[PDB]
Amino acid sequence: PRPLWTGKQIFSLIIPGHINCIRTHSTHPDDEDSGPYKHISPGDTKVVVENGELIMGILCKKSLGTSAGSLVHISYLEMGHDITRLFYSNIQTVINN
Amino acid sequence: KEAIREHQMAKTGGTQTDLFTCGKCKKKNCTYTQVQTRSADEPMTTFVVCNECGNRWKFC
Amino acid sequence: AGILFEDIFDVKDIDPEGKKFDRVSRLHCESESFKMDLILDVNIQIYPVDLGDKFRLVIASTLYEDGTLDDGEYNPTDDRPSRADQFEYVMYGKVYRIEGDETSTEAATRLSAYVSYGGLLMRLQGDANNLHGFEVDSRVYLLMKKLA
Ligand SMILES: [Zn+2]
Repeated sequence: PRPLWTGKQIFSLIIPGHINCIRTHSTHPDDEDSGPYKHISPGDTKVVVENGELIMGILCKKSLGTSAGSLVHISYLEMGHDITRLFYSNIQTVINN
Repeated sequence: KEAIREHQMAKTGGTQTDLFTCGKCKKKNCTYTQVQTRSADEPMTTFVVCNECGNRWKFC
Repeated sequence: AGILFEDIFDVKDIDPEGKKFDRVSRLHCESESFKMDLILDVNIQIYPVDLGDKFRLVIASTLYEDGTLDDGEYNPTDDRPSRADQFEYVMYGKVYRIEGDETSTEAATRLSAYVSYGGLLMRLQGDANNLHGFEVDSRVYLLMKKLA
């Protein structure tokens, strides 16, 4: 009925280039991957970034923190320091506003 | 001779949790780890290991 | 045309595991005349849905349905060229996963299509004959209208 956007769309606009990354949220159940609903997540606790867009998942420490394999780490290693600096500034400004 | 079994094992090795059931071999004989105190991002999360099948699953 | 899929579904369960989000409820549906399983996430605040509700589901590649390709950009002022506005709930999303029950030894008999509507996820299972039109990383419009 009315045009509504989602926060994942805006953060996908924030994500630079064509970064591909898979992380998990901190509240991810250990039995979701073994059983059904592996790729159709009930709690949205599996972060999947495909072609620079945030398909699904809830971001947290484990994807945007200072840990190996994070979204920031992959962004650095795939795009460079200039684009990662712009990524940092855009995240902070948009989310703080 | 059976009593000197209990006399000289010692080493205080296992903490004897026996609480978390495994997700791979379904065995509760497990031990937990408490590391990465305070700091900027990482909070204390208990890492539990099952010894028989080697499976590790986060407390979450 | 561009209509990849078209059927009428019946709501069977709403949040069977429990409510995980306030404005979004996950509903499971079984179709008729095709026997299609379906899992869909909808904005329950804007569009209320009850148990036993019947709706017509249309999966379309474009809203114009005249063969005109969409640019994927929000152009609200060009509502002129006769878009499909016969449906109450319209969503936009990208299909990201296609699953097959087969082992890729002889052929494929059933397909699962996973579409993400900006984080609102949807899985549609069934036979490959009605799921042939889905191609990974394509952009897909979802249209529903509740039936009385
Ligand atoms: Zn280990």
